[PDB]
Amino acid sequence: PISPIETVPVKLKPGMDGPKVKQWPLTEEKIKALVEICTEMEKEGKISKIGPENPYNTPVFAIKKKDSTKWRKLVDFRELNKRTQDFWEVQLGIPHPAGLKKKKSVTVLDVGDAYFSVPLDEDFRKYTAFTIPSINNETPGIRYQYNVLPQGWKGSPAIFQSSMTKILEPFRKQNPDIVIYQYMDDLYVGSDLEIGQHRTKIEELRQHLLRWGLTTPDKKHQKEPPFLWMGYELHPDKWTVQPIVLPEKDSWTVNDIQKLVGKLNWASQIYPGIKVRQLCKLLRGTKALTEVIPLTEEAELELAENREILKEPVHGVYYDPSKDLIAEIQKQGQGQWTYQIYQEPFKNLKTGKYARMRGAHTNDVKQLTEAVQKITTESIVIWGKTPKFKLPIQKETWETWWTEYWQATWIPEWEFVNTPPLVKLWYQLEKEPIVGAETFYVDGAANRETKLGKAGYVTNRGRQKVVTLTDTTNQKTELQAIYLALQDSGLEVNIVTDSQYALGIIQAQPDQSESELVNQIIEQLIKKEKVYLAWVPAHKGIGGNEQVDKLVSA
Amino acid sequence: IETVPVKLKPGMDGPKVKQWPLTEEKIKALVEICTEMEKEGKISKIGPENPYNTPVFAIKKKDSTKWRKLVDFRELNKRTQDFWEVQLGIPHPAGLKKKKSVTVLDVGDAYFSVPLDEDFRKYTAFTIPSINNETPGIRYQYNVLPQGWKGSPAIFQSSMTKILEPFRKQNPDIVIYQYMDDLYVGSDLEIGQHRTKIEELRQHLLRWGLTTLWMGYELHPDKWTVQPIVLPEKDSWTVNDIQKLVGKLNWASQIYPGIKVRQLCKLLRGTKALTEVIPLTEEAELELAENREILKEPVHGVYYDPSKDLIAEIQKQGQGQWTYQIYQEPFKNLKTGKYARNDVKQLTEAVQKITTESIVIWGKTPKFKLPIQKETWETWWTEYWQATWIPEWEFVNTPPLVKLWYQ
Ligand SMILES: [C][C]N1C2=C([C]=C([C][C]OC3=[C][C]=N([O])C4=[C][C]=[C][C]=C34)[C]=N2)C(=O)N([C])C2=C1N=[C][C]=[C]2
Ligand SMILES: OC[C@H]1O[C@@](CO)(O[C@H]2O[C@H](CO)[C@@H](O)[C@H](O)[C@H]2O)[C@@H](O)[C@@H]1O
Repeated sequence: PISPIETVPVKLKPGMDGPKVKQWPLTEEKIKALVEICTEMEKEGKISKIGPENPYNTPVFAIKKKDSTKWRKLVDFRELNKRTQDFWEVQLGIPHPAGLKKKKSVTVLDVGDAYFSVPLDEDFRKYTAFTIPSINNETPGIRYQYNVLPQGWKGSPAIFQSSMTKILEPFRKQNPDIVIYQYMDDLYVGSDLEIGQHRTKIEELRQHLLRWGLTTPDKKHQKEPPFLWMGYELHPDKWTVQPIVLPEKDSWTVNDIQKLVGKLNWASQIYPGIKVRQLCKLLRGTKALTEVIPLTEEAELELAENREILKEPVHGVYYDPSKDLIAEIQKQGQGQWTYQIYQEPFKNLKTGKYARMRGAHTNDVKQLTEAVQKITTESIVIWGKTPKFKLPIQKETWETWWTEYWQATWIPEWEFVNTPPLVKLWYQLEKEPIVGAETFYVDGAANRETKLGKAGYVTNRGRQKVVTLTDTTNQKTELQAIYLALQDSGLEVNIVTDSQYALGIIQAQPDQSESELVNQIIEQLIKKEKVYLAWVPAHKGIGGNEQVDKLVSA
Repeated sequence: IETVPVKLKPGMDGPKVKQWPLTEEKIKALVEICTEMEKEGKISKIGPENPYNTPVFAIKKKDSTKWRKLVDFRELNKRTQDFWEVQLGIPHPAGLKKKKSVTVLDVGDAYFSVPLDEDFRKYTAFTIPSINNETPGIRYQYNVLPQGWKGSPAIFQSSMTKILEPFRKQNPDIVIYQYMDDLYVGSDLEIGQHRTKIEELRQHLLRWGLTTLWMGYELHPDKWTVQPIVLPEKDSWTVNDIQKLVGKLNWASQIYPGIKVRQLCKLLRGTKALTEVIPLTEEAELELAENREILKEPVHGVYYDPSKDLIAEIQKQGQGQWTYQIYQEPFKNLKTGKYARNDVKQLTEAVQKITTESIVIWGKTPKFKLPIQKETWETWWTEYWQATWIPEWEFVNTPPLVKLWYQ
């Protein structure tokens, strides 16, 4: 059937006209298969023969998908697609199982020949004209145009979905308690009705759909639980990801590792503690997809931790709007974080993980905040509300950090939960210069041409050293100069620099970094008892800064 | 009742901005609001054949419990700038910033009475999303001038003139300026008299169907004294303090012509301890005094360039205090100020207060450089936002030094 629903007016992009691609001569058998297929479609109203006045055309092709016996018509809409207007996106996002409300019953109904059951805007049909060439293209071909949404055309997914929405509207208003999810040509229907009135309401839905041109399977061919969808396995009281099998291999190739990481990332949605950092490291660099990558000991350890997590099957539960949402986060180690979301203590709706930004100076408090933010965004998408957090950081630690930091940071309602390792700041800088401590005036210059550089200092106690660096940058030399001051100073020290860049990194109390230099400086800062860092204007001949800028420039 | 032709003018395409996820309570509020507007004919449900989209949010009205729809037309505004700025531009009165009191009145309701050019409606498309993406999402477009689009005041301009005509001629010295969906009314009257004139103005508007914290209802512009860069006044000065002073004066010497620091550089000779006390020579105590005088005055040489973008930088100072600067040419301050009371809430408030002053002074909103993480701002700004407009914003990392200079 062809639904009676009003058509969606369609147009080509402005300034463009319909496609006019020449039809390539086809073999006799393909021509025969096409004529047979088109005659069947013509009798059902899908296509109509057109006269020679229609100047448009799109290539047609016939394919026997396999060493099978069925021929399939394949229309090449690439040209028409480039000329067709843009459409609004079908879906803004995909539903997550953790956000689905519990139902007593859920049923799946698939629409048969979905696209062919929807009408195409009359004013646009002419542009879909195609031609079945005669043998050896000696005589005029047989011309046709579509009356329904063509397979492969750019507007079909969108027009079909909006058609399905308008068709369901009436039934929704009359049954505000029934839940209907549209997924391509599938319909998932759930309700809180008893198995008896449910099967009844369903039949009523099918009846309503049929009145609009959409056929569906009867209670005999309706699939049974669990439902496989978007890679999930959905059961009546719980959900999980489809069976995940970890490859058992002797030699791992780039291709095998990418597939492994992909499966682990997908599993991490409900299996707590999945790690991929060490596995992703192996994929760093450029390497042939068929190249064998030997596993480092860290990757071996991480792969074994994962196999262990994936040995005993775990599941997630559905959402209950009357209960609250709780999210817990745990530091797992080197920039890795893991979280679980639940309503009833330990019955996870879903889990997840968060990895620290690469190539950036940071500390545990910043990473936690980032993780909280990531979870907050996801919660709003999934449940439309922010959860209450349970974090591994003391209220005082957090308060000390946010009141001092120059950036605005805010965390929704949370409680401290003692689950080591705890988040803490490993050192803090003084707010005032220290008395009885040596003041180091540091500086670093680097000839941009030779790449040569020097880093040194001068103190109020007469000390002064100057080292030489090779293939360094002005930025790196300012950093080295600070590192030399820390290495040669006592437990307490005042450091004056003219490098705003260095001040910036250090004031943020970084605890982690990929830059060996910054990491060395951090190691020293933790050992100190008191460190006060000040900034002075570059070349203003300021006492101290000037007396050291000499020994460094020359 | 007579649509005004609108054109993006060949070159630019309509807006295709993605809709942001919203909490359940805001979605429900938007659905109720949009269902009413549809019945009333202000907007119409649209199909997939409209490829355009503009984000929509729900904020709380001047009231406390009344939800309001806020459409982010920042893209469409930029793409139709030739229309609202060049073709139907609304003049900004320089006299507004000089008045003793300025009151802000919402007049957005008026626009819903004027039909929008049928060929421009598609560009006003917006989407109400659903929780967990369980249903497609409700799409609509406008049939009347929408709030948030700079084209609306531009087109309603001639009607606004007629409406305010008798009030203006009766009160020649009151300045009335329209910016987006708000009206700015300034006078030098005594506060009681000023408030009485406003009530009368609301009555004029009522006859044409207009039921009209950081304080954006009653402003006192001729009292917006700039936040100077301040130089400490100590009994004793440590090396550290002088260095801080040199740093601050050095930064100010790039903005204010005449700033001198040679006398102080003298005090810092050699390699001394940060805590050492250094006696202030009268030759430098003089320089100090002279710099204080230049700093409490307007910046000489800096003027507003109508063709340039306004920039606003904001620094978190701590203890609920925030400093800000507005400029076009980096660090060439047209205005500096401060705002004092959570962190996100305080920032949104400072941003609304700064945008308002900007609208009063120059008749345009500045582009903000915000000291916060992109997602944190995006997730929370609407929880406290109360204005009907939305400025351009960027997310940046504050240079530790700048915060120190404007402390
Ligand atoms: C109808 C919307 N639908 C949905 C499902 C499951 C539950 C949670 C309850 O799950 C149940 C409950 C009872 N049953 O008898 C079930 C039988 C099979 C699968 C789930 C079942 C609630 N809603 C579901 O299966 N699918 C594919 C789904 C949905 N909505 C959006 C995306 C996917
Ligand atoms: O928050 C910035 C973010 O918002 C989007 C739309 O969601 O852009 C809006 O804000 C920008 C900055 O003010 C404007 O330039 C833009 O026109 C406006 O739509 C995203 O594009 C942007 O990343």
